[PDB]
Formats: sequence, structure tokens, C-alpha cells
Amino acid sequence: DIIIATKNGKVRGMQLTVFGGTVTAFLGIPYAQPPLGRLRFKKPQSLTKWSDIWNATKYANSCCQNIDQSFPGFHGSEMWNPNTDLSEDCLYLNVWIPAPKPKNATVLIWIYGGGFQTGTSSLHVYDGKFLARVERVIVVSMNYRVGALGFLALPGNPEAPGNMGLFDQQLALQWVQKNIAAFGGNPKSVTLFGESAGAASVSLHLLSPGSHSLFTRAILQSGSFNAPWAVTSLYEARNRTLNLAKLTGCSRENETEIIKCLRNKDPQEILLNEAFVVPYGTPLSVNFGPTVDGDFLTDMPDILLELGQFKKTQILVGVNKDEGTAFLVYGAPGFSKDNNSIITRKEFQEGLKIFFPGVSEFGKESILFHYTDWVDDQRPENYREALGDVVGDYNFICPALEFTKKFSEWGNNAFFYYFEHRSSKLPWPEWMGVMHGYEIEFVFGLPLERRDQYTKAEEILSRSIVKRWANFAKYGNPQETQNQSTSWPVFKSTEQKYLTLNTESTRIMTKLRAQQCRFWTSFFPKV
Ligand SMILES: *[C@@H]1O[C@H](CO[C@H]2O[C@@H](C)[C@@H](O)[C@@H](O)[C@@H]2O)[C@@H](O[C@@H]2O[C@H](CO)[C@@H](O)[C@H](O)[C@H]2NC(C)=O)[C@H](O)[C@H]1NC(C)=O
Ligand SMILES: *[C@@H]1O[C@H](CO[C@H]2O[C@@H](C)[C@@H](O)[C@@H](O)[C@@H]2O)[C@@H](O[C@@H]2O[C@H](CO)[C@@H](O)[C@H](O)[C@H]2NC(C)=O)[C@H](O)[C@H]1NC(C)=O
Ligand SMILES: *[C@@H]1O[C@H](CO[C@H]2O[C@@H](C)[C@@H](O)[C@@H](O)[C@@H]2O)[C@@H](O)[C@H](O)[C@H]1NC(C)=O
Ligand SMILES: *[C@@H]1O[C@H](CO)[C@@H](O)[C@H](O)[C@H]1NC(C)=O
Ligand SMILES: *[C@@H]1O[C@H](CO)[C@@H](O)[C@H](O)[C@H]1NC(C)=O
Ligand SMILES: *[C@@H]1O[C@H](CO)[C@@H](O)[C@H](O)[C@H]1NC(C)=O
Ligand SMILES: [Cl-]
Ligand SMILES: [Cl-]
Ligand code: NA
Repeated sequence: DIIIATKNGKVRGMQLTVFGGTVTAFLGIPYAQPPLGRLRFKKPQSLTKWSDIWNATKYANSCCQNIDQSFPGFHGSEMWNPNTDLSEDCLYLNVWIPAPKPKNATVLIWIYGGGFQTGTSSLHVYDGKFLARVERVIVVSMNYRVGALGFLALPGNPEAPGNMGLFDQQLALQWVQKNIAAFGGNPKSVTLFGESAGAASVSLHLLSPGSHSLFTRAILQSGSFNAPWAVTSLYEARNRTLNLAKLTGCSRENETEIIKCLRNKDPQEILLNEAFVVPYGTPLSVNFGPTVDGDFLTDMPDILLELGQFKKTQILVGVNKDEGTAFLVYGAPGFSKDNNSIITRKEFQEGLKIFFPGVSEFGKESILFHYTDWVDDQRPENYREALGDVVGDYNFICPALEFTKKFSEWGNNAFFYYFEHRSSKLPWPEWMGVMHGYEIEFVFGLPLERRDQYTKAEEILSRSIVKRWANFAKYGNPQETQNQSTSWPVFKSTEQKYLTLNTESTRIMTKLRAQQCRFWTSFFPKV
């Protein structure tokens, strides 16, 4: 039996057999007062404290969220849907530790993505027992409110200040600060890691004064706060708060009245209207996201970044080779997971209308002009390939590279990867390539599990990634030093070296998507 005593009371874990060894798991530890009733839309509150033993033996409630019903029965989508009850009472976290209990272990904390609208810590691809077994790190992960319940904003008004999900994440990091020593962890060696909205959250904690001292280093997988989807302008954030009041018959005149009303709606009514607070949605819509709230975020983050106002530490940042493909099947014309999706020029342009709602006509000719200069053959898959690249370069790859450049210029070591392995088990079709989100299972070590049907080359790839992630966290340097591996060079402005992660040869290259990001980063924001 394994009981640990925490500042707020005792908690009982659960032993797990992993690869002939053992990990202890504490699944479902509360970290804040449940945000119900009068606390809906408010910053998370401190935990009352309990006598008697809290059992942390199963995942807890996922936070309320809309579900992907686009492909019922389909593992490719359904693997991202919550696998525990939805409930507004979802502020819990998980701790996997190695056995025997470690003495002063480096801690990894995962922050999931999901567009800030969806996600949960209990997905099978975020299961931290492989890491803890194999690398003897402690892994922590938390649920944080998403959608309007998480990011609804009415600026300056503490009934609904915005950024509540980010305060959820932040209060989980405090919990780790106060508590992880008792589990054998080193509060002085904490690395945050996250993918997509989770990565963007990691980068905002790098800008938040309140987070400065709740962690050591950071890993950003396919996301960063300067991505076009990542921060809602104060303008939009109120237009949206109002369209939601309106939509739920909660329009008022006193704004604290609007919120009192919204607190009486029942969660389904809020979720149901979220998709409509925007007149034109894209498959990449983030209707309720982070804002400049004057609290968590003190200024537009583009400015903090440019002027070097952020935590000085090392970062590991990377992207997948076909970031944009996943989204094309959620609304782009002539695209389907059940066929090769050869599209025509006319469909390409309609595609751009879907992804770039408005966006002038010249805006969209300029994208087409940059991306449809065929070299050449013809090449029926030209327009299909080009639309995915447009979507991936704009939304993920260029914002990641730009973030890494800028961050690196204030003098910190920074490492950049380019993930280009397609999982042998991937359920989406071949033309979608190395999709967004499909490096996560390599990082968490799922292919280390031989019973699971991955190739040999996959097990090895994952073994090396896990090592590089762990070395980054413990040492600030993502080398794999033993098996004559390629040395991962720091990313400097000027040379802009990066490391490729694939099953055959990993290599050092320079200047990923140089022409494309010059277009995205320098020219496009003007239009
Ligand atoms: C800011 O909000 C207004 C609000 O309009 C919205 O009403 C909501 C309840 C919601 O159902 C939503 O679908 C609806 O659009 C937006 O104004 C709208 O703009 C379009 C044309 O651009 C009109 O044809 C709509 O009918 C119009 N509605 C009203 C009542 O004016 C507005 O566009 C939006 N601004 C943005 C894009 O941020
Ligand atoms: C690949 O499929 C797309 C997607 O939509 C289709 O799914 C198919 C597998 C098919 O069974 C069909 O029932 C379904 O509509 C096809 O695009 C569609 O093309 C048809 C042609 O008449 C249009 O009318 C549809 O509007 C359009 N679908 C939408 C809503 O986007 C596509 O043609 C097909 N392409 C191939 C085989 O290369
Ligand atoms: C546990 O180790 C503590 C310090 O180790 C960390 O130093 C940090 C600055 C950071 O770079 C981490 O990556 C290092 O691992 C030490 O001061 C504590 O007193 C130790 N406590 C124990 C052994 O219980
Ligand atoms: C916690 O679970 C254990 C299972 O062995 C049990 O001994 C204890 O009574 C539990 N407390 C409950 C059910 O709240
Ligand atoms: C709006 O109503 C709230 C809630 O009772 C109240 O605190 C506030 O003073 C009101 N604002 C004004 C004066 O318009
Ligand atoms: C080193 O390579 C060997 C195979 O020769 C393998 O058994 C081992 O797991 C590797 N270590 C790492 C950290 O990749
Ligand atoms: Cl034309
Ligand atoms: Cl190698
Ligand atoms: Na131009």
C-alpha cells in the first residue's frame, strides 16, 4: 500500500506493472475548489483540505466540451474525444512516479491541446507511465477548463476575466511546487511540455510573471502563442461574449448581470451555442481562447516576445511535416479521408475561402500565387499538397520557427526539431502524411510497448526521442549521448539549424521552409 501525505491531505496511489518493472500512479488528485455555481467563469480557488485518505486510483472527470462527431466509429478522430465523464467538476491532476520511489527526480508536466476548446489529461496517448518507468522521471498532467467555461472574457471584470483555463494550469504548477517533494520530485527541476493549444499554453507561461518561478524549462510541440489561432483580441473576445449572451437569451445592460445569467444556464446550453458566437468559423476556430487580461497576460504577447520580456531558460520547439492535413477533411471541398482527394484549382480557391474567411480577395490571390507555382510535372496532387502546406505553414510551422528565432535572440539555448515519421499504425489515409498530433505517442513512449504492434524502427525512434526529451528536462540539452547519435545543435538566428526525427537517418539541416515563412511572417500580416 502507498499513501503520500500532501499539504492538503493524504492520497492513495496504485501500482502498475510496466516492462517488468513498476510505476506508482496517482490518477485524479484534486487541485482546486470545483468551479461550480458561483465560481463558474472565475479564477480557480484554493483547496479546502481533507482528513482521511483520498483515493487517486482512477482518472477523474474531463471538463465540459463539445465532441468531434464528424466520424463516428473512426479511431483517427475518436481517439481525441474524452474518455471520462464530462463535468464542470474537472480540476484534477495525475502523478506517475517510478518505483522504487525516487529521491529527487526531474519533473515533466504535460499540458494537452485541443484548440483551447477540447481535451483531457486521461487520453491513452498522454499516459505517463512509460516515461516514469524508462527514464525515472515523474510525470504530472492536469485538466484545465476549455471553451467558454475556460476563456469567456469580459475584460477587467472578475466575474469573467478570461484566461481561467490558464490559471487552472498555473494553479496545478503551484500544487507541484508545494507538493511534489513528498512524491520524490525536484520542484527545482520542472519542465513543461505540451502540444498545439498545450504548446501555446507552454509559451504563455514563459511570458507570465505569475508562472516565472513554477518551472525550469519548456518544450513546445506544434504550437506557440504567436500562432494566428492562439490569442483572441479584446475586440473579438467581447463580440463573442455578447453573441453568446444574446444566443442564450442573457443579453443585459449591466455586464455583471450578463454573467449572473450565464451562470444559470446549464452546461449543455453554453456548449451548444459556442460554435455560433462567430459568423464565419474555420476548421481551426478557437472561439474562446487566451486574452490579454492585464493579469495572466500583461500586454500583447507579440510585444513581450519582441522586446525580450519572458523567462530566460532553454526551449525545445518542433513541428511535424504535414501539420495542415488533419484540418482539410473538416470542411475543405473535395477532401475526404476515404479517397485520395485530388482536388482542382477551383477547389483550392474555395479551400482558401474556408480557411481564410476574410481576408481580402488580394490576400487570397497572394497565397495562391506563392503556393501554386508548379515545378512542375502536373502532378494531379499539386493543389491537394499545396492546400495542406498553406494550412500547416501559416498555422503552425512558421509561427513556431518565428518564436524560436525571436526567443533565441535574447541569448538562450534553443533546439528545434522537424518530425517526419508517419506512424505504421496511423488510421488516417496516406495522403495526409505525418499528421498534426501524431508525434505525441512517440514522446510518451507508446512504441516501447512491444505488445502494441509498432515496427522495430519505431520502437528505436521512440526510445531515442524519450531519451532526448528526458535529457532536455534534467540537463537542458536534448542529446542522446550513448549510441553514436547525431548531435542536436542549438538553433541560432543566422544559421537556423534543426534536427530531423525519422526512422532512417536523422540529419542536421538549416532554414526550414525559408521561402514560405518569409511570405507568412513578413508579407501576409500586412494584407
Ligand atoms: C460581431 O458580432 C456580430 C453579431 O452577429 C451575430 O449574432 C450572433 C448572435 C451570432 O448568431 C452570429 O452568427 C451573428 O453573425 C456580427 O454581425 C454579423 O455580420 C454578418 C455579416 O458580416 C451579418 O450578415 C450578420 O447577420 C451580422 N449580425 C448582426 C446582428 O449584425 C459581426 O460580424 C461580428 N464581428 C466579427 C466578425 O468579429
Ligand atoms: C473524394 O470524396 C469527396 C468527399 O465527399 C464524398 O465522399 C465520397 C467517398 C463519396 O462516397 C460521396 O458520397 C461523398 O459526397 C468527393 O467530394 C464530393 O464530390 C461530389 C461529386 O459529386 C460532390 O457532389 C460533393 O459535394 C463532394 N463532397 C463534399 C461535400 O465536399 C470527391 O469528389 C472524392 N474525390 C475523389 C474520389 O478523388
Ligand atoms: C534536489 O536537488 C536540488 C537542485 O537540483 C537542481 O538544480 C536546479 C538549479 C536545476 O538546474 C535542476 O535541473 C537541478 O537538478 C537541491 O538544491 C535540493 O536541495 C535537492 N533536494 C533533495 C536531494 O531532496
Ligand atoms: C479507497 O479505496 C480502497 C480500496 O482498497 C479502500 O480500502 C478504501 O475504503 C477506499 N475509500 C473509499 C471507497 O472512499
Ligand atoms: C451593476 O450591477 C452590479 C451587481 O449588483 C452592481 O454591483 C453594480 O454596481 C452595477 N453597476 C452600475 C452602477 O451600473
Ligand atoms: C542504445 O542502443 C541499444 C542497441 O544497440 C539499445 O538496446 C538501447 O536501448 C539504446 N539506448 C538508447 C537510450 O537509445
Ligand atoms: Cl483564376
Ligand atoms: Cl542517429
Ligand atoms: Na505580395
